[PDB]
Amino acid sequence: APGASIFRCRQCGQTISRRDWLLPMGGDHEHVVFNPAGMIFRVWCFSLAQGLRLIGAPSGEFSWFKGYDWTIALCGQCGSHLGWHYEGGSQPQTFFGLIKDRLAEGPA
Ligand SMILES: O=C1CC[C@H](N2C(=O)c3ccccc3C2=O)C(=O)N1
Ligand SMILES: [Zn+2]
Repeated sequence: APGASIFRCRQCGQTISRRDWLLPMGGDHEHVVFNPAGMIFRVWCFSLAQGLRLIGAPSGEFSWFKGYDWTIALCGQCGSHLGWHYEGGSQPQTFFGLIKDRLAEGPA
C-alpha cells in the first residue's frame, strides 16, 4: 500500500504525476533555478504529467534547460502555476519541470 507514489496539486487535489515518472535531466531529477524576477524554484523533472493546462506558445528566452523551449503549465482544475512544459529539444524532445512545493505526494 505505497503512500508516496502520486503527485497532486497542493491547492485542489488534481492528479498531476507519479514518482515513477521522475526524469534525471543531467543526472538529477531536482534542479534549483531562479527566474529573472529572482524567484528561486526547486524544479522536479518528470517525463510525463496530466491534469495541467499549457498556456501560450513556447519561448526559448531564459530557458534553464539547453535546447528546450518552455510553456507555462497551470493546474487544469484550479489554475495554480505548477511549472513548465519543455519541448523542441533532444533526448527527450519534451518533459515537465514542476515546482516541488506546489505538489502533494501520497498514495495511489
Ligand atoms: O526555463 C524557464 C522557464 C520559464 C521561466 N520564466 C519565469 O519564471 C519568468 C517570470 C518572469 C519573466 C520571465 C520569466 C521566465 O522566463 C524561466 O526563467 N526559465
Ligand atoms: Zn490545482
